Amino acid sequence: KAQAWSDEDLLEGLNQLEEGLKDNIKRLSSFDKYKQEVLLGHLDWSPMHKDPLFWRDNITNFEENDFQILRVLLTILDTSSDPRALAVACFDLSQFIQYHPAGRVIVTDLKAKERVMKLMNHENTEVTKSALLCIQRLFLGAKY
Amino acid sequence: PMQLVQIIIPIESAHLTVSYLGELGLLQFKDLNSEKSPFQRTYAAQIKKCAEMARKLRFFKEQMLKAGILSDLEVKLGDLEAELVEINANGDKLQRAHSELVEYKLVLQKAGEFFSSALTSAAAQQKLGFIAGLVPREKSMSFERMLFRATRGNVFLRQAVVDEPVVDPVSGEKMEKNVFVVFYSGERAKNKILKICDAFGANRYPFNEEFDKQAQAISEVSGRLSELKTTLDAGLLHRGNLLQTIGDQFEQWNLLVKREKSIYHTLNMLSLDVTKKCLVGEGWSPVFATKQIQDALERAAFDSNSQVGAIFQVLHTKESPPTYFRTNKFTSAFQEIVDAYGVAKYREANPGVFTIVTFPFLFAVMFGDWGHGICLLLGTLVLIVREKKLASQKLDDITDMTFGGRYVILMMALFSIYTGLIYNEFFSVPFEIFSHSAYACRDLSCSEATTVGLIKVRDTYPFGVDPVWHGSRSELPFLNSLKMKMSILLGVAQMNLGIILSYFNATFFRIGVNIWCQFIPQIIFLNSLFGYLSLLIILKWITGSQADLYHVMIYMFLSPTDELGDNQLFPGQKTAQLVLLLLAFVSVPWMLLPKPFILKMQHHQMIHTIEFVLGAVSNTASYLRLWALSLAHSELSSVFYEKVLLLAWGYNNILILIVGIIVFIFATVGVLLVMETLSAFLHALRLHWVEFQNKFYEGDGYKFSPFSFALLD
Repeated sequence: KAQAWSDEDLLEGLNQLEEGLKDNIKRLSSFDKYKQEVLLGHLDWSPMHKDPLFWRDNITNFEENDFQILRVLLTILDTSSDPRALAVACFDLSQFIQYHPAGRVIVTDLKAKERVMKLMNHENTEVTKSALLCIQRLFLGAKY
Repeated sequence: PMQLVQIIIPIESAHLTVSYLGELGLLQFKDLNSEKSPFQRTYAAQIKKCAEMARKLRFFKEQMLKAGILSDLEVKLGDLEAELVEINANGDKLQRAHSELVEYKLVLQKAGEFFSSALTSAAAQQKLGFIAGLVPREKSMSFERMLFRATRGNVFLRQAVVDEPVVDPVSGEKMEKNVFVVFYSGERAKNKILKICDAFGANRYPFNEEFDKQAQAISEVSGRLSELKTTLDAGLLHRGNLLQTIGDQFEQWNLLVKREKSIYHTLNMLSLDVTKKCLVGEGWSPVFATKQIQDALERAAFDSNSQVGAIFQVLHTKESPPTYFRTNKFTSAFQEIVDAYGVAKYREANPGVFTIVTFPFLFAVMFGDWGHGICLLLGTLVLIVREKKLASQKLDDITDMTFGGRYVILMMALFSIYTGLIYNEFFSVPFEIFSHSAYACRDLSCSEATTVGLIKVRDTYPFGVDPVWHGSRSELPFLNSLKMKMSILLGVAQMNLGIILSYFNATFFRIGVNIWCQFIPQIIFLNSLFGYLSLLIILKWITGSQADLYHVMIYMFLSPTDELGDNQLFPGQKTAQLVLLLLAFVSVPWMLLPKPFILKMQHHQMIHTIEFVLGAVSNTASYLRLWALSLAHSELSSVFYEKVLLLAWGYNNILILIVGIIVFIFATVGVLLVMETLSAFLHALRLHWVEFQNKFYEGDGYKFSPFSFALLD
């Protein structure tokens, strides 16, 4: 899009790459629902997490085991292997809390909300913004 | 000295060359693609993307200006702005929720406090309805007036104190609203009471039967409001902490977006060549400076590292690229003046450099005050010295023009210094030069100044006009006549300079015989016509006739017919004048006829018709305007001196003299440095425009067009 290519073969390859990206996203959706990132122990910003409907579906898949995968995600949010993992978990928790009231309650019970709020005043300004979003999501329910 | 250039450059390398030439550049490409199609042009998709990026940058800059911050990448900036906006909206929502909870807490606290009073009122007044709610203290009269029969005298509303404005349920700004609980009897009456309470808008919460439950609810609402306010404050603080760096990044993004938009516009204007796979660029660049384009091309090729090398060429064409001579700090004002006087062709002569002194030369001749003029020059020099700060400190309105014209103003004041020295009115007052008195009255010791002998100037001021002969009481008329006569000669000289410039430009135009056919007759004729009078003035100065004063020339020219001519200083001036008149009459058609005849032989004049007489009248008008301006300046200086003398003489006490001197100084400054100065400058400028329009360059051009970044340069 930014750099126009004269060759039509470039356009065909771009279309094929878009189709392959869609196919990969189709496979990645199953991993997001099954909590592949949680199982592997490394967390990244899930496209399903960013979508409130997809995040709610993933939580329901976790909720099929009484939020066991959601409990693991909350525990990873409390303590994560990598700083990116913590920010991704906080963003996913905020999105799930917005989509589902039970997610906010689970996050508060795991007490990872306080740790995220502390990380908001901490470094990693991107993670700080994600943690501020999580704190705002929690306070929306908290506020009368 | 510029020319057109055409080149084909690969797009990838063209990006680097365009980025390098953005700040100053040499050539500016025509908008061939936009003319062909504004829609999607050649790279107008990229132009639209850059426009969206610039719109996002403008929104972020507006938010930062509201915030007050110091002010791929575009996407990140948009995301940061959206995050800050979302944080602000969440904080506002939390503040509104805190206001609602404060309203509920206040209503419940008022109900709990007034529960005992309500019980007492129910016992005194009285399957009873509940009319719990609120009634604003400000709207207490309206609530009492409305539904008076509904109360029936057995219902009493215990309004809250509402000393502090109770936060509204929806308005965080809060309002002076109280809380009142009434008794409800009758279904329609209760419904009307509820509707009135809702329309009241006061801070209202349901009142529990037990006062303890209401107090607990109020405490819970207050705690929730405090928690929401704290969360909103924390979010706003984090948003601002990020927004400081966001604003710095946006400040850099101002120049970034400027460069990106300039590149996009240049690409949209240009039309690429698909066959050569290199974008084709044709722009107006300085032909002399175009030799250095190889450096930018090599830098772009090396940075891009592409082996393919673009070729830059210049194509000859009939179209004339608008060009401007290089202007220094001093030359900028003259260039601006020339631009005001339209434009000129590259080969066309530009007298702007000459005018950069002539306009100061005429303005000095026009008028000048030695004192304030020196002070004005000193102020201008201080401004020029502090221009470093003036570069940082943006000027306002006329200050901006003064910043550009500092050099011209300084030159004009420098010339006016010598002008005042000639006028001898130092600080708008005559001063003795060299001797104790520059001019005095020889002999006539007892005779008054109004005598036959009167005054004899045995010694004459060598640096300026003799004060006895000029500045004295009765010397004014002859001095003014002499000033007008000298202004006439100055105008004749200006016309001669214009004719010389026209001849020079014609030589530059390189016409084989057309120059002699057109400029030579148009010039010289009126020049000698006025020169006859100028030489008559010189001859009169030599002979020194007295009774006619400066009107001897008027008396001589009063008879265009032959014969008489007794006053003629030159022995043959009469026959010579008749011969000159005949020569001018013969030359009059020669100014108009030969050029169209030559054009017809090869194969405007009507404007040129009467234009010579009109121009001579205009030159005489300019000379008279200069004389009048000088006389007015002298009169103003005399008035100021008279006021100062009156204040000083009639003030034995220091205070009266000081007050008078201050008032006179303020008035004289306002009159001269502002009013007289502006009027003289405008008149001198107008005379300069007339003289230049007569001389040459006839407008007909435009300014040099490079692809320079306006913000960067």
